[PDB]
Amino acid sequence: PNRFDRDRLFSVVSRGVPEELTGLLEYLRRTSKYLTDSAYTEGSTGKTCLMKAVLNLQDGVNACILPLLQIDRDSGNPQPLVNAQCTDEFYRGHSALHIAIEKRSLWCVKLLVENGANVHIRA
Repeated sequence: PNRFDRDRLFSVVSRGVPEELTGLLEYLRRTSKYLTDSAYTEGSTGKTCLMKAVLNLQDGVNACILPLLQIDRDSGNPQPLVNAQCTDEFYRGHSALHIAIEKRSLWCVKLLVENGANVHIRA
């Protein structure tokens, strides 16, 4: 079950159970891959798993938000998903903090900004 795909993680963060996230650490190091490079993001737009978790909050809460960032932090690229933005012409520059604000979620904004989220990234 170490092997992971785009749609699997998309569904996992959609459901909102954090226990199923376990196992990503081994896979992210067996292939020497990072969550931003080519791991889990839609090719058409550039939309990543974090936003997929943030586009659906069950009554304004998602447990899966809590671990995943340090899942990036321990073994991630210099960009901590704040500089990872969609490459869709209609939707360029729109980062996860923008979803967090527009979803009217103050907690997500708190977590992102205290986890190193640049604010000068114009969408």
